[PDB]
Amino acid sequence: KKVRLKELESRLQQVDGFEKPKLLLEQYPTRPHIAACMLYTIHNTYDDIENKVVADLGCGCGVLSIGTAMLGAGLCVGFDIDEDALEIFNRNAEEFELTNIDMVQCDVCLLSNRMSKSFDTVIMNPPFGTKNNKGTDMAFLKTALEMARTAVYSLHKSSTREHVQKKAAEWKIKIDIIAELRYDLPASYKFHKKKSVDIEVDLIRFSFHH
Amino acid sequence: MKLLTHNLLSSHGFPLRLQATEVRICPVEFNPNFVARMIPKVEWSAFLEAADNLRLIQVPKGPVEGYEENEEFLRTMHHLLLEVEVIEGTLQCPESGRMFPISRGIPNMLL
Ligand SMILES: C[S@@+](CC[C@H](N)C(=O)[O-])C[C@H]1O[C@@H](n2cnc3c(N)ncnc32)[C@H](O)[C@@H]1O
Repeated sequence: KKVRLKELESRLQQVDGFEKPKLLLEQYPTRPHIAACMLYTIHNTYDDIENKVVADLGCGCGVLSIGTAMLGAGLCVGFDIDEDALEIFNRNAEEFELTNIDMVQCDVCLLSNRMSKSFDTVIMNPPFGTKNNKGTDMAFLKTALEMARTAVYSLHKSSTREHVQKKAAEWKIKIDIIAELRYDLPASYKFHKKKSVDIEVDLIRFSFHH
Repeated sequence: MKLLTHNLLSSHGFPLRLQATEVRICPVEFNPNFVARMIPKVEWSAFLEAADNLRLIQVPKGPVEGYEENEEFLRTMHHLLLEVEVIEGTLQCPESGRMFPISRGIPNMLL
């Protein structure tokens, strides 16, 4: 009953994206090749999806949540600030016929300690935007670590790897660079890089001390 | 919104008060291994009051002795925690009294 990388990637290509994306919210979806590789690794290498309660922070239209549910999560909960994004996700959840999914509209930066150590795994492709000197991906990362009991899987810029590792030592949590991914933003996007790929991201696995 | 989700949202003390105008039954494949590992994690007061408000009957008062081996308890808990979805309703913050709408199964916690 197991799913190979190519099969999962082909199924994630059926996930409908942002209809009218919001530029200030960084509404770009995780590409099926990026998402499949990421999820396949979480389940096959670390076994952090099957019979787990997973949280998807900034779930958008659901790419990472739909794949997590398909890999055997007991429950996958997606969190997003935008209603329009969750309506597409809710539609994808109905169409894929996935019954192990839930959704919450909220600000991940303004989350309550009501969900402290309430999830087994937290997965995310967070926004990178600067919000009062702090990058959103790091504000999402501190929330994720407070919520996850076992692991956090996140995408952070490779250029800023030094700051992520420095914060892991400060937070006294384990860190592991799983992969170095290189994807471009949707071709629809107006301001692409001309000397390189748009996003040079690191797939990172954060874990806790025993 | 499932009752397991309500429980995660309320966890830590007063839980979010659930009220519903539309509740539906959604079959989820029975996974006994997942349900049994959720039982020690359930905040039972939050769960009992939420299930009571949704007008659900024969709700277990807490874990049974040797629940890991009791399929009927695990099927009951599977049903109550995963298959009873509030479609339209509210989540109320106990301390402020503020209402958060649940529409199309999605709670809006955003102020
Ligand atoms: C990079 S996209 C993630 C796309 C999603 N993982 C997918 O594959 O479709 C970032 C997402 O974070 C959401 N977002 C932005 N700021 C947020 C915040 N303060 N709290 C929660 N979600 C937020 C955006 O609405 C967007 O859906």
